[PDB]
Amino acid sequence: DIAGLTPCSESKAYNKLERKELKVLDKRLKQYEPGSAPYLALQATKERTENRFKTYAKQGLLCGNDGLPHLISDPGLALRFNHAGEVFIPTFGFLYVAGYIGHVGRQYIILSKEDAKPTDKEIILDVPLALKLAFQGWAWPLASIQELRNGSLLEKDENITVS
Amino acid sequence: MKDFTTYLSTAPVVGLGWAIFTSGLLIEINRFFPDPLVFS
Amino acid sequence: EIGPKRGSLVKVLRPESYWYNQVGKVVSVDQSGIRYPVVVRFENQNYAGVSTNNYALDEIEEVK
Amino acid sequence: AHVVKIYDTCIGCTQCVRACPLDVLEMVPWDGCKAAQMASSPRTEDCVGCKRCETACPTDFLSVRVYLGNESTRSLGLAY
Amino acid sequence: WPIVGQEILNGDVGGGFQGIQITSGFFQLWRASGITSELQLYSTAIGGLVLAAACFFAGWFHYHKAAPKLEWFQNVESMLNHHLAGLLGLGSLAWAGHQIHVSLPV
Amino acid sequence: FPKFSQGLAQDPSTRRIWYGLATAHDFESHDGMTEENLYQKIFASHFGQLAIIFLWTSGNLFHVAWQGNFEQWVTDPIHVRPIAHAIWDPHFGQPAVEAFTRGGASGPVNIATSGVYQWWYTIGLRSNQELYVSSVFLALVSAVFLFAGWLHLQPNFQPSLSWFKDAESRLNHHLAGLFGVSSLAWTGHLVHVAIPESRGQHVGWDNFLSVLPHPQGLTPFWSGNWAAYAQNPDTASHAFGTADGSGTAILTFLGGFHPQTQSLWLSDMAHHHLAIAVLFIVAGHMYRTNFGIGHRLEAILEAHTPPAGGLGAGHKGLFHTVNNSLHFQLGLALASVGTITSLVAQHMYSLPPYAYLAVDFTTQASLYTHHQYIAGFIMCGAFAHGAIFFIRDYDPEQNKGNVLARVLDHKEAIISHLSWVSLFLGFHTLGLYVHNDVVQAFGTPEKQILIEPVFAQWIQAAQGKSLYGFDLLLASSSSPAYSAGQSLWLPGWLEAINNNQNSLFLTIGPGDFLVHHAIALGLHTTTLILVKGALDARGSKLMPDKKDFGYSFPCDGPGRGGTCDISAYDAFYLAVFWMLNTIGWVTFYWHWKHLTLWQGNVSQFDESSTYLMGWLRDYLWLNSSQLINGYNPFGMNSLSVWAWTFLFGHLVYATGFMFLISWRGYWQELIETLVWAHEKTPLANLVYWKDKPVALSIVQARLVGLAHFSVGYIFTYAAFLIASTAGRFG
Amino acid sequence: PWKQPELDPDTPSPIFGGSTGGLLRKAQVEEFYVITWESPKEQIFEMPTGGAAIMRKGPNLLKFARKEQCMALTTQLRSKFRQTPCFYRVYADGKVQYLHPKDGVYPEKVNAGRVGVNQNMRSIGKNVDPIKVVKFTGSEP
Ligand code: CLA
Ligand code: CLA
Ligand code: CLA
Ligand code: CLA
Ligand code: CLA
Ligand code: CLA
Ligand SMILES: CC1=C(C/C=C(\C)CCC[C@H](C)CCC[C@H](C)CCCC(C)C)C(=O)c2ccccc2C1=O
Ligand code: SF4
Ligand code: SF4
Repeated sequence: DIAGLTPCSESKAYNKLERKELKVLDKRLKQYEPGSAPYLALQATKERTENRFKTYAKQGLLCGNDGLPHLISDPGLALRFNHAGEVFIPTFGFLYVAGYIGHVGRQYIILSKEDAKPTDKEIILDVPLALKLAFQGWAWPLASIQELRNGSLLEKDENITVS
Repeated sequence: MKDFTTYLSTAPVVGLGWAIFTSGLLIEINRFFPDPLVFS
Repeated sequence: EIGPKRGSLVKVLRPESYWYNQVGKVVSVDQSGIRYPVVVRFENQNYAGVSTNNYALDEIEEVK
Repeated sequence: AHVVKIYDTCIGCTQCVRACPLDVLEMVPWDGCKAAQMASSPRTEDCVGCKRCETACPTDFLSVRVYLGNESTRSLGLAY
Repeated sequence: WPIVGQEILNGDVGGGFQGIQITSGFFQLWRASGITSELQLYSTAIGGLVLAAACFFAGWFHYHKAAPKLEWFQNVESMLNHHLAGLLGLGSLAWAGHQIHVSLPV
Repeated sequence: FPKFSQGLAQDPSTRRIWYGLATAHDFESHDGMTEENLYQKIFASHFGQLAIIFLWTSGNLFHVAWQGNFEQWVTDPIHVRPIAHAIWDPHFGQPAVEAFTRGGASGPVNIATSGVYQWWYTIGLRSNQELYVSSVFLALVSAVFLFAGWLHLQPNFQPSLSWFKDAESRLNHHLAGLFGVSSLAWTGHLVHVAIPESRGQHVGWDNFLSVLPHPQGLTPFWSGNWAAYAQNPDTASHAFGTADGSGTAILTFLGGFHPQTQSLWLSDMAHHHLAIAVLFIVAGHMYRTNFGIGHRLEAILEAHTPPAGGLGAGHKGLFHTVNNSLHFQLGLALASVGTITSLVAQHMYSLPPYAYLAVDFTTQASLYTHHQYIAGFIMCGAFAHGAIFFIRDYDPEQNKGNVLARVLDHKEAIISHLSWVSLFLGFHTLGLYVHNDVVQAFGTPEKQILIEPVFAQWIQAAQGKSLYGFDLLLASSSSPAYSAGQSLWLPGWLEAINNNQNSLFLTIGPGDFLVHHAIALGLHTTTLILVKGALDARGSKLMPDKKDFGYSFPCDGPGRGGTCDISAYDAFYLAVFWMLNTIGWVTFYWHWKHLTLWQGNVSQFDESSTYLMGWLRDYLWLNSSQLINGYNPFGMNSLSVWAWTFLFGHLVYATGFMFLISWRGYWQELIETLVWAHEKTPLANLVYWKDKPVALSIVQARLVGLAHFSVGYIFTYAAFLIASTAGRFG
Repeated sequence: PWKQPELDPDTPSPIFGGSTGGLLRKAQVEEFYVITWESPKEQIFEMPTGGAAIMRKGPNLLKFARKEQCMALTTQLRSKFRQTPCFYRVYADGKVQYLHPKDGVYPEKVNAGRVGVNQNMRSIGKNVDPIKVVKFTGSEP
C-alpha cells in the first residue's frame, strides 16, 4: 500500500457499500413476482453489481476511508506497487488513437489541396480516399518521426504574420 | 446514381455514418465485458 | 517590360495585407508610371470578400 | 467633428462616394491611378461616423478610414 | 433498455410494469374515446403511416408533377367556405357521431 | 464642465457628464499636457490616497472605541462577539432593535468580521483610551499628507523631471528606510511593548524608558552572547495575558503555534522582522548614488546578453523603456502586489498570526475571500496597464532585437499553446465531473474516476506529515534535514502539521485533486484572454492599426464580417467574468472544506466533492437555510440584513444583463420617442433640458453592466459566507 | 452649377396629411434642411419620416431636421423616378446654404474645378507610432 490507503478487499466501508446497494434491489425485488420480466431485470442488475465489486477488489485497487477506489498517477509508484493499468497504461492507449486522427486528417488535407477546388472536397468528401488513409494509419508514429527527421513536417516562415 | 452517391458524400450524411459507428462500437463495448474501469 | 511576367506567381511583402508571406498569380502589370501597378489575384478571400489587390514592385518578391 | 483620411491606394471605384448618405465624400482628378480619379473629404463636419464608406473600399486594406473623435449635434444624428 | 446504469429510470410504475412515467395525458384521451385494448392502438398507428405517406406523396405531386397556379391560391373566398364548413363543421359533426356511438356506450 | 478637455465640453449631450468622470485621472490624454507636469500631478495625487487610508483607519479605531466592546472582549475573547459600529435607522421596528441588540451594548449594533480586535489585542492594546489617542494620531498624519500634495505642487517645492528619473536613489532609500527601518522599528515595538503586555507587564509612554525588555539589557548585544535572549522561552501552559507560564526571552526560534492561542509565537515574529531589516538595509546599499561605489542599473541590463543569441540583443534598450514608461512600471507593481495579496490569504489561514483568530470562523473566511478577490482585480490591472504600454509607450526601433520584440514577434505560438492548455484542462475537468455526476445517478458510486493527488501528498510527507506513509527525508528521523533544525523549529512544526484539527496542510483526497485542476483551467484561460489583448493591441489582421485608434474604442464597423469587441479594453472586459469565476471556485473550495472541518464531519467533503450535485446539494442548498429564514412571515432574526442583501446581490447581478445583452440602438430610438412627448405635452414643454438626452455609449454600457454584474457577484456571496458561518457558529 | 439656385420659400408642397416624425424645437432654434425637386406628373412616394405622400406636378418642397433625411429621399428619387433634387440648409438667423450638388455635378462624377482635401500621399499603415506624437494630438495627420 501507499499514501495511507487500504486495499479495497480489506476495507470495511467497501463491503458496507456493497451490502447497501444490494439491499436497495432486494427491497425493490419484493414487489414483483418471481417469473416476471421486472424480476429478471433486477436480478441481472444484482448479478452485475456483485461482479463490479469483486473485480475491482481482485485488481489490487486502493480504497480510502470513504470506501471508494482511488487511482495513482506517478508511473514510479504505479510500477513499484503494481497499479499501472489505472492511469499509466490508459495514457498510451489514448495517444495512439489521438495521433491516428491527426495523421489521417493531416493527410487528407494535404492531398486534396494538391488538386483543383479543394474547398469542395471538405464539404463533399472523397470517401474512397478517406477510407484508404483511415486503414493506412495503423503505424502513424513511424511516419511522424520519418517526416520530422526528414523535415517535411513543418513550414518555414512562409506563414502570415500580423505586424 | 452518380448524384445520389455524391449526396451521400456530403458532410451531414458521412457524419451520420461515423456517429452510428463510434457510438455503436462503444455501446457494444459496454454491453459485452460490462462496465470497465482499470484495464486488467 | 517594367515588372514581373504575366501569369507568374509572386510573394507579397506588405505587413498590412491579409496576404502577407503568401503567394498569388500576377493578373497584369501597368507600365505607365503608376505607384501600385502590379495586379495580383489569390484564391483565398480576405475578410471582406475580395480576392484581388494592386501591389507595388518593391512589395512583391519571387515565390518561396 | 470626425476625421476622414484617404490614402495612396485609392483606385477610383467611387463606391465610397455612392455609399456615404451625408455627401461627405467627392471625387477629384489625380494622376496616380488608371481611372485618373481620387476621392476627397472636404466636408467632414457633416460626417455621422456611420463607417459605411470603409465597407465599400474593395482594396486589400482600406484606402479610406473614419477615425472617430469628438462628437457634435450633426455627428450624433440628433433631429432634436 | 438495459445498458450501463440507465435501467433504474424504469421505475416501479405499477401494473406488473416498469418504465418512464409520462405526463402527456394520452391515457385519459384514449379512455375518453372507446379504447379498451391494444389492438385498437396498433391499427390507429398503421393508419397514420398510411395517411402520412399520402401527405408526403401529395407534396411531391402538388409541386413536382401537378402544381396549382397563382389564381388557384387567390381564390381566398373559396378557401374560407371549405375550411369553415368542411373541415371545422363536418369535422366536429363527425366527432359527435363517434362520441354518441362509441365514447358514450363504453 | 471638463476644463482638462475642451473636446468634451463642446459636446451638448449627456455624454459630456459621463466621459468627464471616467477620463478625469487620465492625465496623459489631457489638453496642454507635458511630461514634467504629468509626474508632478501624480506625485501630488499619490499623497491623497495616503490621506484616505490613514483616515479610514482612524475611523475604525474611533467607531470601535466609542461604540465597541474592546475592554469586554479581552477578558473573554472566545465567547464574546466583537462589535464594529452601532446602528441608527429610524425606519426600524421594535422587533429589529431587540434582535440587533445582541451585543452587550444598549442599542443595536453590527458584529465585526474584519479581525481588528484580534490584531490590536496582539500588539499590546488593552484599553479604549489607547485607541482614542491613536485615532487622533493618524488624522494628524492624514492632514500632513494633504498639506504636502498641495505644498509639493507650488511654484517652489516643485520637483524636476530628473529627480523623478533617479532610480538608483529611490531603491536605496526605499529598500533601506521604508522597508528595513520600518521592519526594524516594528521589532522594537514587539520587544519593548507587546511581549511585556503578553506577560502581564504594562509598558507605555510613561514607563518604556525605565522598564527593560530583558533583565541583562544590551550587554549581551555588545559582548556577542546573542543567545542569551533565547534562554527561557514561554512555556506551553501560558495564558496570553497573564504572567502565568511566562519567560524572559525576546528573540526565539521555537516554531509552531502557541497552545492556548492557536497562533504564532510573538518572540518568533519579533525575531522575524529583525532579520528582514538586515537584508533590506544591505540590499539598500547596492546601487550607485552620488558616490563612487555602487551598481548601475543600465550597466547590468546591457551585460546580461547571452553570447550564442538565444535572446538576440538581450535586455538591451530596456532601461529607457521602463524608466520612461509609467504603464510598464505600473504593470510590474500590480503584478507583484496582486501575487503578494494572494500569499497573505494563503499563508494566514494556515499560519494564524493573531490571537484567537482560528476560533473566529467567520473572520477567517471574510479576510481570505477579501484578499483573494482583490488579488484578481489587481492582477487584471497589471495586464491591462501592460497592454497600454504597447500602444502608447512602445518604440520598436529602439527596442529592436531585444527580448521584448522577440516575444511580440512569435505571439501566435504563445496564444496557441495557452489555448491548448485551457482546452485540455477544461475538457478533462468537465468530463471527470460529468462522468461522476451520471454514474452516481445510476446508483453505482464505485465506478467514479477518483485519482489521488500523489505529487502533493509527496510534499506534505517531505514536510512532516506522516499520514501518507511515503517516509520522505523530513518525515524520516535518519535524514540530515530532520537532524538539522531538530533543536530549532521541528518539534513545534511537526506537532502542528500532524495535528488534523488545524488548517496547516490539510489532508488531501481525490476531491481536492479535481478542484485544483479546475482552478488551473481558470488561471490559464484568464491569462490567455489578457495576454491576447496585450500582444494584439498594436495590430491584428482584422485591424492592422489598432495603435492609431487607442486602447478603448466601440468597433471598426460591421465590415470585414464584423469587428465588435476587438479592442484591448474588450479583452480586459471579458477576463473579469473569468476572474470572478476563477476566484469563485477557489473560494467555494476554501469554505466547504473548512466547514466540514469545523463541523467535525470531514467525510462530507471527501465523498460528495467528487460530483457536482454535491456542491449544489450539500454546500449551496443546505447552508442557505438559516440565511433564507432571516425574515419569515412569523418573525425575524438577526440575519434579516443578510437575506435582504442576499437578494440585493441577486438583483444587481441581473440588472447588468440588460446593459450586456440589450445594446444601444434599441434605446436611442426609444429616447427619441420620449423627447417627442416632452415637447408635445402642453405644460411640460415649457421646461427644457440644458444638455440633450442620449443613450449610453457602447463602451460605457460594457463598463456599467460589468459593475452591476460584479457587485451582485460579491454582495450575494458575502451575505452567504457570513450568514452560513455565523448562524451555525461552526 | 452655372450658378447656385437661390431658395424659393413659397412653392407648393406635396399632399401629406401629417405625422409625428416632423420637426421639433431644434429646428426653430438651431437649423433645418429643405429639399426641392421638379416632377413631370403626380406620383406617390415614401417619406423618410412617416408614410406615403403624393407629389405635385411642378416644383415641390419639404422641410426636414436632418441632412440624412434629405439625402435618403434623393437616393429614392434618383433611382425610382430618375429626378435631380437639390437641398439647402437654413439656420435660425435666416441664412441659407446650398449643400449637396455644390459644384452642380453629383459627387460620384469627377469635375475639373474640384480640389483635393484630406489626401495623404502614403499607404494605409506606413505611419508613425503614437509614441512619436505622445504629447500632442494626432498620429494620422
Ligand atoms: C485533422 C484535423 C485537425 C488536426 C490534425 C488538428 C490539430 C491540432 N489542433 Mg485543431 N481543430 C480542428 C481540427 C484539427 N486540429 C477542428 C475541426 C477544429 C474546430 C473545432 C479545431 C479547433 C482547434 C482549437 C481551438 C485548437 C486546436 C489546436 C490544435 C493543435 C493542438 C491539438 C489540439 O488540442 O487541438 C484541439 C482538438 C480539437 C478541438 C478536436 C478537433 C475535432 C476532431 C476530434 C478533429 C477533427 C478531425 C476531422 C474532422 C476528421 C477528418 C478526417 C478525414 C479523413 C475525413 C494541433 C496541432 C489547439 C492549438 O492551437 O494548438 C496549440 C487549439 O487551441 N484545434
Ligand atoms: C409543438 C406543439 C404542440 C405539441 C408538441 C403538443 C402536444 C400535446 N398536446 Mg397540444 N396544442 C398545440 C400544440 C402542441 N401540442 C396548440 C398550438 C394548440 C392550440 C390549438 C393545442 C391544443 C391542444 C389541445 C386542446 C389538447 C392538446 C393536447 C396535447 C397532448 C396530447 C397530444 C395529443 O395527441 O392530443 C390530441 C388532442 C385532441 C384529440 C383534441 C384536440 C382538440 C383541438 C381543440 C382541435 C383543434 C384543431 C383545429 C382544427 C386547429 C385550430 C383551428 C384554428 C382556427 C385555431 C400533447 C402533450 C391534448 C391534451 O391535453 O392531452 C391530454 C388536448 O386536449 N393540444
Ligand atoms: C496604484 C493604483 C493605480 C493607479 C495609480 C492607477 C492610475 C490610473 N489608471 Mg488604473 N487600475 C488599477 C490601479 C491603478 N490605476 C487597477 C488595480 C486596475 C484594475 C481594476 C486598473 C484599471 C484601469 C483601467 C482599465 C483604466 C485605468 C486608467 C487609469 C488612469 C486614470 C483613469 C481615471 O481617471 O479614471 C477615473 C475613473 C473613475 C472616477 C470611475 C471609477 C468608478 C468605479 C469603477 C465605480 C466603483 C463602484 C462603486 C463606487 C461601488 C459603490 C458601492 C455602492 C453599494 C454604494 C490612471 C493612469 C484608465 C486609463 O489609463 O485610460 C487610458 C483606464 O482605462 N486603470
Ligand atoms: C514601527 C514602529 C512603531 C509603531 C507602529 C508603534 C505603534 C504604537 N506604539 Mg510604539 N514604539 C516604537 C515603535 C513603534 N510603535 C519604538 C521603537 C519604541 C521604543 C521607544 C516604542 C515605544 C512605545 C511606548 C512606550 C508606547 C508606544 C505606544 C504605541 C501605540 C500608540 C501610539 C500612538 O497612539 O501614537 C502616539 C504618538 C506619540 C505620543 C508621539 C510619537 C512621536 C514619534 C517620534 C513621531 C513619529 C511620526 C512618524 C514620522 C509618522 C510617519 C509620517 C511622517 C511622514 C511624518 C501604537 C500601537 C503606546 C501604547 O500605548 O502602546 C501600547 C506607548 O505607551 N510605543
Ligand atoms: C432585476 C433586473 C432588472 C431591473 C431592475 C429592470 C428594470 C427595468 N427594465 Mg429591464 N431587463 C432586464 C432586467 C431588469 N430590468 C434584463 C437583464 C434585460 C435583458 C433582456 C431586460 C431588458 C429590458 C428592456 C428592453 C426594457 C426594460 C425595461 C425596464 C424598465 C421598465 C420600467 C419600470 O418598470 O421601471 C420601474 C422601476 C423599477 C422596476 C425599479 C424597482 C425598484 C424600486 C421600485 C426602486 C426604488 C427607488 C428608491 C426608492 C430610490 C432610492 C434613491 C437613492 C439614491 C437614495 C425598468 C427600469 C423597459 C424600459 O426601460 O422602458 C420602459 C425596456 O423596454 N428591460
Ligand atoms: C432564478 C433563481 C436563482 C438565480 C437566477 C440565482 C443566481 C445566482 N446565485 Mg443563487 N440561489 C437561489 C436561486 C437563484 N440564484 C436559491 C433558491 C438559493 C437557495 C435559497 C440560492 C442560493 C445561492 C447562494 C448561497 C449563492 C448564490 C449565488 C448566485 C450567483 C452566482 C452566479 C455565478 O455565476 O457565480 C459563479 C458560479 C459558479 C462558481 C458555479 C456554481 C456552483 C458550482 C457547481 C461549484 C463548482 C466549483 C468547483 C470548482 C467545480 C467547478 C469546476 C468546473 C471546471 C467543473 C448568481 C447570480 C452565489 C453568489 O452570491 O455569487 C457569488 C452564492 O454564493 N445563490
Ligand atoms: C437602460 C440603458 C440605457 C439608458 C439608461 C439611462 C439613461 C439611465 C441613466 C440615467 C439615470 C437617471 C441615472 C440613475 C441614477 C443612478 C441610479 C445613480 C447614479 C449615481 C452616479 C451619479 C454616481 C443606456 O443608455 C444603455 C446604453 C448602452 C447599453 C445599455 C443601456 C441600457 O441598458
Ligand atoms: S463616416 Fe459615414 S457619413 Fe462619414 S464619410 Fe464615412 S460613410 Fe460617409
Ligand atoms: S459594436 Fe455595435 S455597431 Fe459596432 S460592429 Fe458591434 S454591433 Fe455593430
